[PDB]
Amino acid sequence: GLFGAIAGFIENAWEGMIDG
Repeated sequence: GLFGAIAGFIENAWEGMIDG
């Protein structure tokens, strides 16, 4: 269930690493 929630974290783990 966590590994599936990561996707939700990508919104921060991504957008963050994207800085934009």
